Amino acid sequence: AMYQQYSPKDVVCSWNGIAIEGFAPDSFLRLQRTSPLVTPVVGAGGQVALTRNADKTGTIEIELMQTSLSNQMLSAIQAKQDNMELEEDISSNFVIYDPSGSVLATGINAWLQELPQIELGRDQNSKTWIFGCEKLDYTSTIP
Amino acid sequence: AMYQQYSPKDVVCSWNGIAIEGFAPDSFLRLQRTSPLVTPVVGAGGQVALTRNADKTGTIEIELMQTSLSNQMLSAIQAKQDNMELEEDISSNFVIYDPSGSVLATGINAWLQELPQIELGRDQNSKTWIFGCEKLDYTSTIP
Amino acid sequence: QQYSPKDVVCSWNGIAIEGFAPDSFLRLQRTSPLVTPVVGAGGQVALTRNADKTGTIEIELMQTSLSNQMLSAIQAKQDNMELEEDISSNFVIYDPSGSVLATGINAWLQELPQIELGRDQNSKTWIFGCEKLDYTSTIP
Amino acid sequence: QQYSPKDVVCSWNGIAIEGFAPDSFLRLQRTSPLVTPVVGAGGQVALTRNADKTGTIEIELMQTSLSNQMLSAIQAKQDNMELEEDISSNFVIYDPSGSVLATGINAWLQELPQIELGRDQNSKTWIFGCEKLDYTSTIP
Amino acid sequence: QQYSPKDVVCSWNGIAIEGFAPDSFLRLQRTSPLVTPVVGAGGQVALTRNADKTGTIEIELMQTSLSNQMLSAIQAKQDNMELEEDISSNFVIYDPSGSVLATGINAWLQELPQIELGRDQNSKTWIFGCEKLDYTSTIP
Amino acid sequence: FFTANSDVTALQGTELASANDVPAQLAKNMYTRTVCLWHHAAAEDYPEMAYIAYGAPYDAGSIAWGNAQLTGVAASLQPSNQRPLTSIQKSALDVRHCNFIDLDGGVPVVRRGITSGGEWIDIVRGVDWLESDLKTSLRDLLINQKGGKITYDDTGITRIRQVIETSLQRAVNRNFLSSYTVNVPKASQVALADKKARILKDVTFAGILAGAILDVDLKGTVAY
Amino acid sequence: MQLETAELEKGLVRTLVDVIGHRLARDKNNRPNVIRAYPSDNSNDKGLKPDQPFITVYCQDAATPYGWVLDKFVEDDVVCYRIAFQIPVLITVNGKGAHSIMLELKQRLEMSSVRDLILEETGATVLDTGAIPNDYTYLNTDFENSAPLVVTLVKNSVLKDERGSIIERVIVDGELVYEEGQEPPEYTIHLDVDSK
Amino acid sequence: MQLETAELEKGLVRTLVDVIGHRLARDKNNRPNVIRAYPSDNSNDKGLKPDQPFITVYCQDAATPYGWVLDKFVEDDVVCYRIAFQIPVLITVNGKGAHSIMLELKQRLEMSSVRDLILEETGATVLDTGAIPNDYTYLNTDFENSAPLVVTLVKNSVLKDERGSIIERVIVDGELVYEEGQEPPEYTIHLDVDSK
Repeated sequence: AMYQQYSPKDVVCSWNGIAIEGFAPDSFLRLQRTSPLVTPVVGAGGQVALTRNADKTGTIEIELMQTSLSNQMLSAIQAKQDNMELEEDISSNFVIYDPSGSVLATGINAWLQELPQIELGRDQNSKTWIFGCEKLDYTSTIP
Repeated sequence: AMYQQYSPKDVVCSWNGIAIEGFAPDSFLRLQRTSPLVTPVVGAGGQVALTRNADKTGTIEIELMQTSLSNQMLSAIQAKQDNMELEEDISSNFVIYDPSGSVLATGINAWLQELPQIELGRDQNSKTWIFGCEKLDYTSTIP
Repeated sequence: QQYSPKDVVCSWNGIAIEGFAPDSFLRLQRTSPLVTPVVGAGGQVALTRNADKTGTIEIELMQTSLSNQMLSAIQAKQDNMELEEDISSNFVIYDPSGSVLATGINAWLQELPQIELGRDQNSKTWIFGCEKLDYTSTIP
Repeated sequence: QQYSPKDVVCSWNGIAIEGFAPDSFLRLQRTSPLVTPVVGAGGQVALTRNADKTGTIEIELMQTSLSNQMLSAIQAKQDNMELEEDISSNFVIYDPSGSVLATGINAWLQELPQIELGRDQNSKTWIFGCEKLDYTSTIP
Repeated sequence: QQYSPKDVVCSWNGIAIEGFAPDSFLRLQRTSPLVTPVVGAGGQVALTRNADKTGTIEIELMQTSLSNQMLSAIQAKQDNMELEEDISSNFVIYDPSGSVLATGINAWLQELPQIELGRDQNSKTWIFGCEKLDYTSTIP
Repeated sequence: FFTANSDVTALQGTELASANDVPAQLAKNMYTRTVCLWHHAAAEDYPEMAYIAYGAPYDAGSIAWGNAQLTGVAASLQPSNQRPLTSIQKSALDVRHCNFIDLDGGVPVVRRGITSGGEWIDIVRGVDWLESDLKTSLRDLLINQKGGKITYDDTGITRIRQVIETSLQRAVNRNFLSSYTVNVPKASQVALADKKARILKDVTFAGILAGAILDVDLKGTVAY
Repeated sequence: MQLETAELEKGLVRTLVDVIGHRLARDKNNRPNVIRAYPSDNSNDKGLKPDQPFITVYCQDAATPYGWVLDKFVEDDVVCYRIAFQIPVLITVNGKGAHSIMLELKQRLEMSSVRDLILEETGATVLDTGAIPNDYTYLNTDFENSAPLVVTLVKNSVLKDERGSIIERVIVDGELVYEEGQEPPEYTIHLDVDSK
Repeated sequence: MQLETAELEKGLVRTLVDVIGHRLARDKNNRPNVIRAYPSDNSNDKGLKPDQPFITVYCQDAATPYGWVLDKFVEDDVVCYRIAFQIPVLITVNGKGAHSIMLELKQRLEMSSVRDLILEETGATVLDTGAIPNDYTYLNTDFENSAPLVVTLVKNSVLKDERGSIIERVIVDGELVYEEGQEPPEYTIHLDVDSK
């Protein structure tokens, strides 16, 4: 038996109501929790106790092409959010759709964190955007 | 559909009224904000709060050819500014023109920061100049 | 019908191209394979379906063929245009025998021909790129 | 019996394939070797049995062979299907002389053929992958 | 008109060059391609228009051709000049049949010829660079 | 042809056969190139010109005309009591293929944006732009003679295929279409009567529209 | 211009009279002795061997190593074709000192001039020129010195296709559909474009 | 369509009468002189040499460089085979100005037209066309000018296998076993599938 095939063409990301398109040639998405699930502590006598970290935040990094049109939409949205008052909400769920089931996680109350470094040369350099999330859930189909 | 094409030939930079020309073979321009937009803080119980950094400065690095004539103009301008009194202004907007829309940012009240390291050998070594800016704006055409 | 080299017609940018070299006057090739298999340490196999579908089209003409002037003139015009205007055009190839069932969706001129001036008349190679090298079929 | 090139039959996806090129119209090859020996500084030897058993199948056809249309049509259909549905099918080769005793367990089309339009009719090369290239034997 | 190897004329630095080798006595080639495509993971395509337009010009002459002395003498003079003075000059090629429509804007001598003294008279290869290898056309 | 209407009789009835107001007559004749907007103030004012400016600034075929927001144009109101039109009255306009300024939760919007023939505006506008681009490209060959005149063998017909295909691909780039096909007659099968008339027939194509979304339907449940 | 070897031979013969006529013998009309090979007239008459030294011109064959068709274009409503040809020709000198005359003929065909006169008469360009052997054939009594040479030429020929025609009107039909095979099409576009 | 050189030669002969018939001589019936090589009738009668200029058509051989079998299919219940063939043909002009006529014949076989008429008559496509020499053969009394040419053709031939048959019913049997060679099988599956 062989597992399901992976197709980059059928991956769609969305955030704040817009669709993010124009993935870079390679490594166009990354997901990562901040802290580990458990932090063991070992005494001098060899006994062991387990700490269960409550931190569950995460970071989602997405890398787009140099001239992708989605770079303009993100810039406009970020410009809008700089003038909003502190009592208005700026976070929205980050949704990834992937029929191959290779990506398991989704972002709850994600926010834009860093702007992309801009570089120019003979070739084209990808632009990296970084987002945070209050809880980076991991989900899967029931075994 | 395919995005707009990138042409290095049609990129023009200007600062202090002079035009900077003679880009190096590769990686001739870089832009970067100093601090990230948001700095999340997580408590022991998993609750999350967001800090919004007010720092918006940046750095613009431009790399020119070894014998480019623009190296002389920058040296002359820098020599002029060393003798000016502290109450005279030394900052000017850094303007990048790019019809392909790959560069989104511009420098507000930019100043010269570092001189280029000079190296010689069998081949030609590029010279790197570094500028600061009070605010590295990000702008785009309305989606 | 059956293949014959005198029926092949190539059209790009609205013009027709003739004066092909005696042999090997056309070539087509995709850039990447359809599928890239991955094999784990345990022998299991999973498949990756590449989204890449670009390709290259190489066409050879005689040194004195009139089509050389047309392509050089077209290339010269595109060097004096702003980035707003487009340069792509469908590259259409027709062959009654059905030996070459393909067409370039958005084809752009890529490389200028190399020139050699040996004893006898030589050939010139023009290379075009395309966004999607389609392989069609004559059967439903 | 004895080998003759007119008895080889290849079948994939339920269709039959004919119009083979005059020579070198079929090739088989495993990806990895059966065993990878390791030699230490002292001359001792230990063996690693690779779990990899995939392979490649290359088949050449004439440019105007009707089988080219069938494969192009099959490939076109698979580009408009969801990932849930499968694309693999056993590649079966029959030869009465027993020269080629092999079959691809789960074979998938991998690469499209290169096209050349020289003086005379040329060939088209189709490449298939397989999850397990089995080498069978006619002797218990 | 039609191509003939007896009509090609090359001129550089004000002098004329003759005594070409029997075959392959001239070659032209750009350094970089016109366009470098980039394909993302999703299959989208964007084009980069290279600003590079330099080129190389290779010319072969007989070992005893008088033009060899002229080029050596020109090269020797340029070794005893200050950097203020220039060394570039347009390289102009004329051909009535229009097979080679190109010219080097600012051409500089780049490499000295290799020398071999086998049985029969051999050839000498001179290589020139240029700032802009222009490809002209005879059609508006 | 953009026009407004303020006849109160258009708000009554739901059978197109019985209706006799101006919008009803337009829908009866299946006029696909006429757009009618119902608005009480359409007697001395001209709200239509506002609707034209909504989509005119942008390129053809890549814009949906429904759900449009107009600045300064009030919602359609009943002349009798200045109340927004009820659901019954809106349905009366629907069977007449007449637009109106519906109300969201406090935001007026021209909802459907369909012509009197039942065809979406962006379909009509896109077809006209495509039919003008094709004419310009072909006239470059027939009249301007780029690359010389066209011969009546397979060489000339392939050139006609290339120009037509290029224009259709331009439509796909705008997201107006999603695919297409082109068919041309073989040069060895065209009757030798057309060859003397210098006329080429039997050139056809087909396209697949992209589509868009304007409405949504949703259902859900809540439980412990 | 059409390619006909009968005219190429005549042009070469006329050119050689001026180019190398001073070294040859002369007939009763004072014309240098240059002739076409296998002379004959009225379908059975046979020419006599001229007085030495003289020259003979004979076209060997014609080939198309440069593809099959060079250009296809429309010049007037009639369609046209252009084809590239190559024609090797054989020139021989018979007499005494044939090699000494062939050498000078070689050294003149390579000049910037002469190559212009050849193109003025025949409308063809000289492409190559082979080596010259030094032959002796016994005949009867005495040997005869001879010196053949091969000069290849290149020419373009144009012909008129009187069966061709041009397209001056196009009629186009189209349809649009949400889904493939939608029997009643959503929209139909009909177009007609005239040359005028 | 079946491949028969006897028909290819006839089709070429009929086509040439219209293509190049205006340059040739004509017989008592006003027909241009084009004939097949080695004329004969009634197994011993021999044809006479026509009046010049004339043309001769002779098929050299036939080969299958493109594999051995191209297609195998079922058209009606009878099985069918398709095979690709290549046929070089030799056309010669005899008379005066043979080269001048062969050149024009070459320049017409390359047109978009003419190649359609050849396919209309013979149902074959022109693949290549070789060079034209300029030959002279002494015969008796006077030399004869000749100009041969080789035109290669390509055609597909189909034949009917009257001994073949098709499968319209299949009977299948199977077994299942926990271990290899389990003499009493765990389960047996019997299946039968008809075409109808």
